[PDB]
Amino acid sequence: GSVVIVGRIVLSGKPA
Amino acid sequence: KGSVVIVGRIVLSGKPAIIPKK
Amino acid sequence: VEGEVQIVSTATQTFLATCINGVCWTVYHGAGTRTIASPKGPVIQMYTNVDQDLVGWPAPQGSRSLTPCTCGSSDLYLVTRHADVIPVRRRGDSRGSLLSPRPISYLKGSSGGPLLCPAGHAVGLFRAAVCTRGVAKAVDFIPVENLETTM
Amino acid sequence: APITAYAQQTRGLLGCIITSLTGRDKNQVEGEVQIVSTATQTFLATCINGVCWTVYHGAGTRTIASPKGPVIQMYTNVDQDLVGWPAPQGSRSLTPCTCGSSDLYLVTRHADVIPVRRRGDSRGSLLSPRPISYLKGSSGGPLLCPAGHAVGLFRAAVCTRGVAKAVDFIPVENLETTMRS
Ligand SMILES: *[C@](O)(C(N)=O)[C@H](CC1CCC1)NC(=O)[C@@H]1[C@@H]2[C@H](CN1C(=O)[C@@H](NC(=O)NC1(C)CCCCC1)C(C)(C)C)C2(C)C
Ligand SMILES: [Zn+2]
Ligand SMILES: [Zn+2]
Repeated sequence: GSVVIVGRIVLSGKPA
Repeated sequence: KGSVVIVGRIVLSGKPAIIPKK
Repeated sequence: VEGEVQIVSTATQTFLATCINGVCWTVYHGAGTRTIASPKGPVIQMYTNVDQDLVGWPAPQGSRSLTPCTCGSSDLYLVTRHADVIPVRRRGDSRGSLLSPRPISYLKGSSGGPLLCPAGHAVGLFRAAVCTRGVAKAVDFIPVENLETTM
Repeated sequence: APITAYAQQTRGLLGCIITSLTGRDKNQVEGEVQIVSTATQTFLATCINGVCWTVYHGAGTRTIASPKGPVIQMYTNVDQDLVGWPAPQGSRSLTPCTCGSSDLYLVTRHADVIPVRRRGDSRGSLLSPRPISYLKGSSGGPLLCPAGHAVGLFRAAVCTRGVAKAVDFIPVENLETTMRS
């Protein structure tokens, strides 16, 4: 198999 | 002398968030 | 925007990863010795430590590293795969007590996630939940020092 | 939840300059801390209790450009090294610390929060010393207690060989005092 990134979390809550 | 101008901001009130997909 | 914590998944389970010091760390019990995907192909782990339940690949795209804790605070905060923040009192180098115990499902899938101090700096990686009768009261974690040493 | 921050630039050199002169800024404001510039330097300004406070040695006695033109300072205290204008419409204010915590966190211009141990009325030690250049531009930034409250405003760095080991700050008390003056 392989590990796939399905999402991300920005701790500061930056919408930018 | 000119006015002090706001060239940016720093936001502390933000909380961990899942970055929306576009 | 750039994320510090990546939400990853394998063929079976789903869990979290955290970029600290330019490396994207996670739990060996989630990834194993598995490779990580990329638009140029799978990239191998720079680190693998079955012993400390720790593995790390080179930090991926769209990510930004987290800074290790330097204040030595015991007032920790766990971040789940749903971005929920859970205050945890540090009971030990690898143990912490949730200030409000929560059902296991709430902490489920969040292993590999970050354990932050009051400054948002990384203190350790969520290793596993310590639950009594389906209630996560405390948690197990890999301190950043192990990571700082591993690399 | 822990102290985490982010930054966003709202305007560049030219827009800055035109606005400095015009004194009329029409950009929408958001946030507790504003990244501020004069034709000579850039630093920070923190909104505490509805007032946008900054360091006197940077803002001087100038006015702040706003949607209605220049706004005159509400408070100016050359000795306290403080100046304060009415906080911009759209900003969010922090409130002073009510727990005498001596474990502070300095939020820099780059939106990094670094720990400093309170060691006096106006000093704190950088648990992780950083070079001066990194601290440059952070004057007027807040020093927060673990709960996220203003304890002070970064004023100067205590350094040697170009590395900041400590920081000198204007305690949140001088603000109250300056308003009362
Ligand atoms: C901010 O105004 C800014 N531009 O961000 C600036 C921040 C400094 C961190 C690296 C630059 N402060 C600033 O320039 C103050 C200001 C001058 C001198 N100063 C300093 O920070 C200087 N340090 C200093 O004078 N330190 C001592 C000797 C005096 C004050 C108490 C601490 C000891 C520096 C430029 C770093 C040499 C004022 C103090 C008015
Ligand atoms: Zn810390
Ligand atoms: Zn406080």
